Amino acid sequence: YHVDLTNCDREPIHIPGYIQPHGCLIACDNAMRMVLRHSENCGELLGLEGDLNGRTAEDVLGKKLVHDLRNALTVRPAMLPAMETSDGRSFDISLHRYKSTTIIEFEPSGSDAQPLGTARKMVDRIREADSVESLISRTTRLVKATLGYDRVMIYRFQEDGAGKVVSEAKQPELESFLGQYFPASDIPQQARALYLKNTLRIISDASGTRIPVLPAVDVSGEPLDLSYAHLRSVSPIHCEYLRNMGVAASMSISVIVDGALWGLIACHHYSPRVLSMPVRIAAEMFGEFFSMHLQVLKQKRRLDTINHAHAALDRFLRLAAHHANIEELLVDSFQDFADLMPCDGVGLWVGNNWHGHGATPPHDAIPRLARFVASASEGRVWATHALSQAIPEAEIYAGTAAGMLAIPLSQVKSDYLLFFRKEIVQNLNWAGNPEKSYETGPMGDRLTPRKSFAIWKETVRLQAQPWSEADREIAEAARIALVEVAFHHSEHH
Amino acid sequence: YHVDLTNCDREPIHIPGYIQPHGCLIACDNAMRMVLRHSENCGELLGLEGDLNGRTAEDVLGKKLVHDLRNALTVTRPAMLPAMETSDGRSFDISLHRYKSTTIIEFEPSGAQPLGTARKMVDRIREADSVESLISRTTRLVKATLGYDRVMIYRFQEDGAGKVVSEAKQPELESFLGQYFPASDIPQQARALYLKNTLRIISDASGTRIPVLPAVDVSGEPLDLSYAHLRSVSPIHCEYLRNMGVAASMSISVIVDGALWGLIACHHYSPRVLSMPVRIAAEMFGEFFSMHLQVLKQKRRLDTINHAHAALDRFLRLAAHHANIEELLVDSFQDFADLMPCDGVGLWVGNNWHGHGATPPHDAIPRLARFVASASEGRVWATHALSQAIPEAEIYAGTAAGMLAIPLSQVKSDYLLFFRKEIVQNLNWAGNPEKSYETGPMGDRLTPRKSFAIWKETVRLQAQPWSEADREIAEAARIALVEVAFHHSEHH
Ligand SMILES: *C/C=C1/C(=C/C2=NC(=C\c3[nH]c(/C=C4/NC(=O)C(C=C)=C4C)c(C)c3CCC(=O)O)/C(CCC(=O)O)=C2C)NC(=O)[C@H]1C
Ligand SMILES: *C/C=C1/C(=C/C2=NC(=C\c3[nH]c(/C=C4/NC(=O)C(C=C)=C4C)c(C)c3CCC(=O)O)/C(CCC(=O)O)=C2C)NC(=O)[C@H]1C
Repeated sequence: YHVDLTNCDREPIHIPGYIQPHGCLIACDNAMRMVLRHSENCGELLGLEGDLNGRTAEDVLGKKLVHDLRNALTVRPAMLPAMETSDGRSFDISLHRYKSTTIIEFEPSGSDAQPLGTARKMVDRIREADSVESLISRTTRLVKATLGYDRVMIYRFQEDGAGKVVSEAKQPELESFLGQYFPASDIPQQARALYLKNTLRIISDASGTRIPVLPAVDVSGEPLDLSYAHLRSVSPIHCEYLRNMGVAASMSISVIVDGALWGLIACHHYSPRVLSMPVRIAAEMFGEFFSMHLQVLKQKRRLDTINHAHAALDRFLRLAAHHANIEELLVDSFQDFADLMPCDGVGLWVGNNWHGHGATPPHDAIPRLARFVASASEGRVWATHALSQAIPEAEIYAGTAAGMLAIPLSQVKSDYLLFFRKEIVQNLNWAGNPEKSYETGPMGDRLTPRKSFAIWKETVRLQAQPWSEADREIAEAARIALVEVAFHHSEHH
Repeated sequence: YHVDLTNCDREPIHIPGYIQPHGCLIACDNAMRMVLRHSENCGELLGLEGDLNGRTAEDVLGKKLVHDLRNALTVTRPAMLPAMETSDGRSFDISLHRYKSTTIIEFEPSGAQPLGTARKMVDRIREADSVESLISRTTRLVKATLGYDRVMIYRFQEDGAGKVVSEAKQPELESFLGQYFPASDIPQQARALYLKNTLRIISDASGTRIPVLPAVDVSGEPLDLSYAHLRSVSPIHCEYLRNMGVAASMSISVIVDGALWGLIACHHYSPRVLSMPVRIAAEMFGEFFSMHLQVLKQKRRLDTINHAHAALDRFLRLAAHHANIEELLVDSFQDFADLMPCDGVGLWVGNNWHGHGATPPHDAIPRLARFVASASEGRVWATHALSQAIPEAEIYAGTAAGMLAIPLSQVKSDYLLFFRKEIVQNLNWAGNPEKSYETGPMGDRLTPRKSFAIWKETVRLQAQPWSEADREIAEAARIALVEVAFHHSEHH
């Protein structure tokens, strides 16, 4: 098997048959009696002799260590820093069970503070963040300062799966990717699945030598599943991508919001680098708190936007009761509805007359739009972020208005309060350098940030920022309020 | 102050001037240089001699201990320090805080780790996927783990009264499950302290109170013991516990929206106090309980609101195919009882009554409708005390004590009405009415029997209050019905 751009979307990266050289790996049977597999560098690091497969775990590791590892197993992978081996030495061991196999991963110990102490220091620096913007800004600076990586970013996954760089702390000499996007294909489903499963993903050396697991394919033809093994080797594609950037190493912290991958906190370094296990425990704890605090802020934000909308629509209902002419009130008031949700324009289409405000289509194109919604909707809110896919003629004005949300004012007449958004590329706040070129490998320019961003621009060409579930809930509240205004008007007139 | 039944609602329980005998207390100045106050038992427990006041902290505690405590004081809640050294080779569990201008140090003799015990308890409640399940697990779990004779959970009602919503007890004890106590049984100052402190400890309800020397200092100021866990108990509550047979207790406060949702109350029928490490764990457990309770409450609310929308959305689609909207409502009104908790429901349209479940008789509906027309401003009107608004409603208060009214029109006085029974009719009380209690000098007021009777009087002729969630559902329904009438006007 030879990974390339044709088949890399289905690469079995969970069973590479190699590990990274910053530790060694031993795979035992389910009960941890027999050594079934081992990495080739086990002899170097653990100071072991000849061939490990066939020997008992007690023989290889000692009675005392096996006893202790069986205890941690009984009580995600179990993280055991500063374990004492048979010789006069200390090792950071991680331990888990998946499929039938028990995988044991080893790292030379160092001198580290307690994980809980380090995590607690970090968490205390983001508790007082009272908005999502504040939290997202703090975290990249704080993580860079605590972990000591050259760049730290936060990606937020969009509705189509693309990633958006929403925060960045970098070395001053590096180029920026803040406000940049990458398309969904840059992270394949299998990689996303492992980001969802594992909190941390470590890469020590993008140009490092892959240490083989022996055997790669066992007596029965089965490969070793390394899904939860933190020493699992990296795809040649992503390694080439990192090399083209000049990145030698990385660590990701996954952000889990609704049991789903909201994004990543991505730490990159421009020379080989790995954190010790105790600092990785703390990073995992910090990631957990970051995700919870983000979720609280995100709800508070949502609740405040919905309540704002209700308060505005409530005020509008009371004003409207004192008006004999409802069409006139809307002609004067419609632009105030733009305040209810993010939009670049709003307009009123009543009795074949157009009144616009902000970035809208020209008045010639509105009849076509209103006619489409009349056929497409069943008398409730219709919305899209890709007008050209629905109405080919809309491509002409896509720069000014690529998306549309229509609120019906009547089930009899073809009247609408319309909301609009610009082409998403028009609202780019990219802080990067367009003259930054990139080195390439055998795969070519595909594996560079320049070409990734350009591919993303193509994926969203003639499209706007999608209408969120929150926006649609506000739209429904607005429709409902206007039905109420019309009915109370009918009652008294 | 000599507290009694006349004035116990305003008792300054934050400044009793005494502590409980299971530890000793030392009060220092703001910078922890000088000893200003000390409890009378400090000599016994700490092995010190003479009047401790006027001596330096360095003198009384030694140079090392003072240095270590000053470091802890830099680390907003009492610092808990288990297994601390005094240089006799004596271990003490020390709690430490600053409040007002006073540093308070509290000592207990020492005797597993907190994170391990809390961890085991939390794992036993993580998988609860309903408020009912969490509440039921927790009393059994806490009882088994902390070894108390009874564990209860109270949920505070909107009027301040507490309801016993869960219970784990010794089999020979009486049950208080499904019982209520009135707001007056926990005064505002006690509530404020329950909100401020996660744990409240009572080692001995018949134990002798150790005075704090001095109770009133040269300046005339008392010692504020609001965050001191050794703070002594009111004589009123001690008498209350003695009447029950309870000798000791530990409360864990449940905080939901920065507000006292309830307590996890542990009672014991002989003296009892948990060591500091176990109390740390209980505090950690209480924190998780509160968070997990909050997550389940939101899920429960979200599901009820979405259910209501799905029903109302279905009703809108069906109504589009009906030429007669009055007829549709006459056939469908009883289905609206599924939207929110209620004991009855009825339609009042064109001076015609159609009822279902526990409602007032048709005779009384004109009076009720007329009152809502005058009281409301065209939106949802609701009460849980009909007698207070309409005296004549006392006649049918047994059947219908609370009402929620949804206006169907601003021209006509038409309504969809929702009813609830007298709250005493829906009691599910598992206790024994034949269980009597002994009394002290204050009398039978300080007994569970009289408390429950007092609560019954406070809610007489009233129903379960209409919650903010019930009101949101009502507003969704009103709005839905307006849209039905409007779309009906459009095509007819
Ligand atoms: C056909 C397969 C491709 C592919 C596979 C993998 N990508 C993995 C990681 C990865 N890739 C990116 C993409 C980026 N796009 C950018 O524009 C950009 C910077 C400007 C980056 C860094 C990201 C963000 C990630 C993960 C997060 C991170 O490290 O920052 C990956 C997993 C690697 C692993 O095993 O750890 C695989 C496999 N990437 C492709 O582009 C295509 C062709
Ligand atoms: C005029 C003042 C009164 C008063 C004061 C205090 N009550 C405190 C605690 C307390 N009291 C109760 C009431 C109960 N009513 C019951 O029916 C009942 C059993 C079925 C009980 C236990 C409760 C629930 C509590 C909470 C503590 C616990 O559950 O153990 C209190 C604070 C004591 C302290 O310092 O810790 C004060 C002060 N209680 C009265 O009844 C009146 C008259």
